[PDB]
Amino acid sequence: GPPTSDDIFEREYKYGAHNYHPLPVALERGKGIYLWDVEGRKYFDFLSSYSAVNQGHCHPKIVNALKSQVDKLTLTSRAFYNNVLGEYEEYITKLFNYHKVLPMNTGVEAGETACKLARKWGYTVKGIQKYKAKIVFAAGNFWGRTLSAISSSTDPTSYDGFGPFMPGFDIIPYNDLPALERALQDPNVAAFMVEPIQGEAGVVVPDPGYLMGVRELCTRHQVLFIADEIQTGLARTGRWLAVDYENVRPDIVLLGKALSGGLYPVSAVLCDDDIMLTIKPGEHGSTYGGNPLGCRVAIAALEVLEEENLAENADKLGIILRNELMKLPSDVVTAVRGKGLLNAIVIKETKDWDAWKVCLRLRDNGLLAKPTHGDIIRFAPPLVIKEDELRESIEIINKTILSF
Amino acid sequence: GPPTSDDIFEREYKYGAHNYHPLPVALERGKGIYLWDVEGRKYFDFLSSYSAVNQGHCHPKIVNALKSQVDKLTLTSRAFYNNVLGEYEEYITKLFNYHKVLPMNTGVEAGETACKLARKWGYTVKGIQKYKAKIVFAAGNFWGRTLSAISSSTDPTSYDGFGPFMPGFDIIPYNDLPALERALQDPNVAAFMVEPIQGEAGVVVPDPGYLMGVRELCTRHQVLFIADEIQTGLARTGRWLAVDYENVRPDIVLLGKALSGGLYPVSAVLCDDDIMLTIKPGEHGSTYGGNPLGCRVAIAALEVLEEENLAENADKLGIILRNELMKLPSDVVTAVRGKGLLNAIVIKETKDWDAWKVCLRLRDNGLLAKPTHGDIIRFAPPLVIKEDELRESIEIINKTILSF
Ligand SMILES: *C[C@H]1C[C@@H](C(=O)O)C=C1NCc1c(COP(=O)(O)O)cnc(C)c1O
Ligand SMILES: *C[C@H]1C[C@@H](C(=O)O)C=C1NCc1c(COP(=O)(O)O)cnc(C)c1O
Repeated sequence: GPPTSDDIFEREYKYGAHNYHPLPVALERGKGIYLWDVEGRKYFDFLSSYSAVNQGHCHPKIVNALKSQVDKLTLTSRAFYNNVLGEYEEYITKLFNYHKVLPMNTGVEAGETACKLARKWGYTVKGIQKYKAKIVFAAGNFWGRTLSAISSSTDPTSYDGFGPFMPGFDIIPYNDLPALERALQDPNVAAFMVEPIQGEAGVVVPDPGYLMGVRELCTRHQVLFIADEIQTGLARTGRWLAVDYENVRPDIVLLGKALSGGLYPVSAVLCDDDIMLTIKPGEHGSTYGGNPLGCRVAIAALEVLEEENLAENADKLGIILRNELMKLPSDVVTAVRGKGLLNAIVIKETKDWDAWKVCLRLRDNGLLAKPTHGDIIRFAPPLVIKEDELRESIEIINKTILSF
Repeated sequence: GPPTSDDIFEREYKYGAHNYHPLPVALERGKGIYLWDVEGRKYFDFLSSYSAVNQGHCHPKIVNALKSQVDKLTLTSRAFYNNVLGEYEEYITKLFNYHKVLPMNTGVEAGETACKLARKWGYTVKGIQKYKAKIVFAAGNFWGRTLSAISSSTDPTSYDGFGPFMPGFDIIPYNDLPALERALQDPNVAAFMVEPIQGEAGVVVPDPGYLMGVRELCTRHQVLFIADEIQTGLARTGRWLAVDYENVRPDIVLLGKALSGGLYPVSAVLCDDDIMLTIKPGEHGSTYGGNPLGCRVAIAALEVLEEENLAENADKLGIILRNELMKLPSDVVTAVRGKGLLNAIVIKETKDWDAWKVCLRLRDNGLLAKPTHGDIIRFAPPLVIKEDELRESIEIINKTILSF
């Protein structure tokens, strides 16, 4: 017979690096909102691969785009032109109303590109002396595992044992306008990079007016507002961008994950000419960035998001989901938070009972969620879920919670 | 009507970042060693997407692997297990005879991972004081475009205007054993990272015995030998790894590009347990790293390399290519160098005539190659090329070179 779940666990333990401690479940099939393991058990996916499958697993239109393009051409490198990249660039720039896009593959590559753009713009446009440019980040931020990304982190597990760290990165508290103003008193600050909702920190939603104030402060002090929407963008929070909830237009928008529906690593950096063109030919890029296969996939994924009106569905069903989650008793769940279909709950962890055990029992009851910090549980199903499926999942959550 | 080549160029110029200056050709289809542009013209590919299509464009076995897997499951994230990753891990670790592999997406991510492993091993195993660990690089190195990667570069196009730079990186001349011996006197050096052949520097081949001397010196001074085989590995130079020419075993091996045949961004970090297991769960990773689709693709790409004996073909045909190129007069071609099918020529660049014009005329005569700097032209066709096709393309190169 084929491998069992424990066979798969043991094989990975033997031949793979131990850089993850995943939830004990071995998936082999995904379709829409559902996942199946090698034993044939069916699960609601309430993580959505950290929003990479906002469109559901293996969405047939994105799958068809990939299958169609793979027989024609997949990679020429950027040493030559392919016929697909410009179509995708026009589509996405007109969709988000920026002059230009720079394509990359992973989220952390988009963040590194944004840091390089901010620095080059600080030196060549703002007039900062080389190399004194600073980039400000918010405590609790997460945007990857490169040495640069962990150099801006306040999480010891990310940076411990990996120094020395990148200079020129400053950290202020999240959701703190006065701290940002104080930080931006320094004319050598080139940019402020921030998530409109901090996902990895436990779905931390800042107060109303925070993004508006960030925009005002960055514009006043000639500082680039970099909005990291790699997790929050593309309809997950109920809008094309979480930033849309306050009509805020960042200087640089970072997109990823759902940009491909999970079929290909695609990320994007969006900004206007005065920022984008500070990087001259030969000064940045990557081998797979902007390849025709990923571009076909991304066009199809964006089209799925727009056609099926997934942002509106996420807004409505997230209202329903948060309202049902708040019905849970306050001595088992202390906080419910989120926007759209990016939500989390906080349990009052005991020494006996924590979020990992709750997620194990949810797994046993047919729903897959991931815990965080030992007391946070994220609930983020694909945006193609319907109300009846959502209510079945909600009753599963209720039964599992109050079954302890 | 469909876009012409000029339409494609202009659309990318309007909506895409200007971080590249590609050779003016607009490809829409590729198969094996050949590419087709939107006008229908046919070209020999003599770049192979920087060795990412060692197997040729759209190799049917890799295409079939991708198409078969995309119907089942493409991404769960590493919060759960997928059934494919362990199969790939066992396969690649047995193939290259290392204990473990850490999967990533891009080559620069593999390099960042190796730097983090080297630092973590230096602090927790070698005993280096935090945070004094150093990594030594060779001048001319290229391993990507992150802030860290450009901090080790000696190419001003890579780093100028993007600082401040990552501390703890030292640079010595390439192909220089006395310099490495001097550098490794510092007990704070944790690793030496080097390409067996410097590709982006213009196919710089070190002298015989260099790699044996590197291995010897790294062992003598308890320093990790990191071999970047992202461009040189996987049959391109005539061996599974370029380091096989001297039969030395690096402590860490970096693989990428051809690892997927150009169908998916897949990279890998190979090392034994005493290095790999310094990274604990939660300290490194990536969202698309080790996803099932990329793993199926990589298995098929490695199997293609093995079954079609592409290393032997590269070894046999590369010497034919180099011997023919050396027959060009020294008035035009001043140097020929390479290993296997990774080759380059140096032309006697005047102010009237340079590598760019040679490549434009090569394009006009049906062969695609791109220059680095003003005098280097790489010749690296896919490893599935046959001898008669190679001699036809050699005729093209001869006619083009001598037509000036
Ligand atoms: C992809 C996902 C996985 C979780 C996790 O591992 O906990 C975090 C996600 N992405 C991190 C992230 C990035 C970097 O994305 P990568 O594709 O992994 O490089 C960028 N920006 C934000 C806001 C992120 O959360
Ligand atoms: C892949 C490639 C194409 C050009 C270019 O894009 O400008 C140069 C490349 N070689 C990169 C390289 C890396 C980094 O790999 P990425 O996938 O681009 O991140 C690492 N190591 C070596 C030896 C490389 O040549």
